[PDB]
Amino acid sequence: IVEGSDAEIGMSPWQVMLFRKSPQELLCGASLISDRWVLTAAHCLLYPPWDKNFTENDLLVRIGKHSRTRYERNIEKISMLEKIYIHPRYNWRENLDRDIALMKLKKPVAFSDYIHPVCLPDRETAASLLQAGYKGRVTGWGNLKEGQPSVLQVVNLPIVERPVCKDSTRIRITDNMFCAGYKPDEGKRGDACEGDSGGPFVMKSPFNNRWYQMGIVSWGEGCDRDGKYGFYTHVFRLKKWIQKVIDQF
Amino acid sequence: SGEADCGLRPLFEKKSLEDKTERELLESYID
Amino acid sequence: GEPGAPIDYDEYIPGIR
Ligand SMILES: *[C@@H]1O[C@H](CO)[C@@H](O)[C@H](O)[C@H]1NC(C)=O
Repeated sequence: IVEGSDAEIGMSPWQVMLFRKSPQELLCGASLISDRWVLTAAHCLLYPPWDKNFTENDLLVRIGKHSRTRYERNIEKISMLEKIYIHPRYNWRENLDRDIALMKLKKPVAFSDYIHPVCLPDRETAASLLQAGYKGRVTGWGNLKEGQPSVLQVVNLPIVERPVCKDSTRIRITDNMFCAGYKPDEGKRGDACEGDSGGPFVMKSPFNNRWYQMGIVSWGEGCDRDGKYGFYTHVFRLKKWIQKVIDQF
Repeated sequence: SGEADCGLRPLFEKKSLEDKTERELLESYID
Repeated sequence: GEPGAPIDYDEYIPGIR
């Protein structure tokens, strides 16, 4: 997270850290949507241009963590993966269209003060909140500039009108993405950055006081560049795939 | 299919406490 | 005021991240 601040304890209890088992290394962010299922970006697992192809036995997730290197026993839980699922029309060649993946845990995790799932949006919630100028919250342990933090970072960012998003990049934007961040004339700054991929973009519904995951940190050009914006997987548009995956398996 | 208790943080919403920046979200939705 | 992306269901070096 660039230009963010330290998270409060239990502020983002759906945060998941994705680690490679051996050698141990922080790979990505992720989010908890049930006691067995974790949502993340497809490019965290499969990205052929970098010879990246992680399968279930290469990975672990850490849930309930607040420090980044410390092993917080009794406060965090480490879970193995039973299976991963990459969107079958995920497009790594051109633009990361449908940058989404599900991971099923080998055992269900017990919820606690530090572990609790985030909601997925329904149609009324998405239409109400996914508007230009409305702010969401991004969290991660990624780099602060294009150093690394000691505690999970958090930053609030406004959704940007889609015509401005398109004009900002040469990549062809699909309907499965939106972009967020401050415009050059707005004074405030902030962005996701390398290592924040796969983490959630969340918004709090004024209608029922619940936090909803609207996006997945997908890609951007640099971090926090004037006139450039971070792009996010449009979770609502892909919600039927998520339900299809969870319902069959 | 969505779990009934999702999106309500034990240490905040469940205790009727707000975090240091969530008002900034709500203000962007209203103002 | 404007949607940041369509509210409907999916039918069917890219960045430095
Ligand atoms: C990923 O690696 C596995 C090895 O477990 C292999 O069977 C599979 O074909 C690979 N997938 C690719 C390269 O898309």
